[PDB]
Amino acid sequence: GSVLTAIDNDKVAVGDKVTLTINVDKITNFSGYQFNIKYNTTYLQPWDTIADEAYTDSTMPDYGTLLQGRFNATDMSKHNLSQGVLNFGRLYMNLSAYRASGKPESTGAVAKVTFKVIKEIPAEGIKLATFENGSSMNNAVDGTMLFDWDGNMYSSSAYKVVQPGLIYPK
Repeated sequence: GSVLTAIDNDKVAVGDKVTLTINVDKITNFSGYQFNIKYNTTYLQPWDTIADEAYTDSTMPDYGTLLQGRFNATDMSKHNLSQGVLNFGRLYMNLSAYRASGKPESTGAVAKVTFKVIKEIPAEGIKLATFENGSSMNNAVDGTMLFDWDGNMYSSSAYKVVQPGLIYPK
């Protein structure tokens, strides 16, 4: 399987918002994730679209469609925005209830992160973000940890992380 992303709009002007939607695909019996994501603080400012305010170091990103079942999901968000690092995750704690649902998740959106563009993007573009080890995430795969509903952690041989694409100036 894979972790992979989509960018809503490739071309941005200063003040525009651009959203990275983060998906998993073919992650068998998916029960939770943790991500460490780096972005360039010169150009981008993570933005809370519900509050309409910049993230602080505790702000949880927007949800996707997965991890929304009633199986006692728990969120973690503990960034270092000064260093352009987002670190967050979400998981089902009640795995027994999840297993009993007969509705294993494996593909779909898990989170979205919107950024406000704060400086003109160079003509050659910039990577919107990168998944990269950091944190205290042991055995991470390119800055990601994925779990299944038996509490197994997936290895680098089970999935790949497809790095986000570029954004460009209008």
